[PDB]
Amino acid sequence: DYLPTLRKELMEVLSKYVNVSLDNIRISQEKQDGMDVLELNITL
Amino acid sequence: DYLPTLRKELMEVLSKYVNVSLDNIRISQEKQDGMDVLELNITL
Repeated sequence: DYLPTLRKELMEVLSKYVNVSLDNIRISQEKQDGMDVLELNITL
Repeated sequence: DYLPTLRKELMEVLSKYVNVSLDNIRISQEKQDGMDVLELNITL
């Protein structure tokens, strides 16, 4: 419930850093074994 | 020259958000066509 908002926050941070828009950012989690991995992709 | 430091900044942001350490964060860019893609991976 809190992670979704942290992911949105990360989009803001990226938008400000490399001057991309929200549409140029992809964030998603995937299950890796017994743990999860958060993955971000930014088009530059 | 400035991007490396933004990437380090992103590590800080992630460390604070999902309470992971720097060793649990991987950030790297790859060339996609005529553009570049910034990719982040966080172990949760």
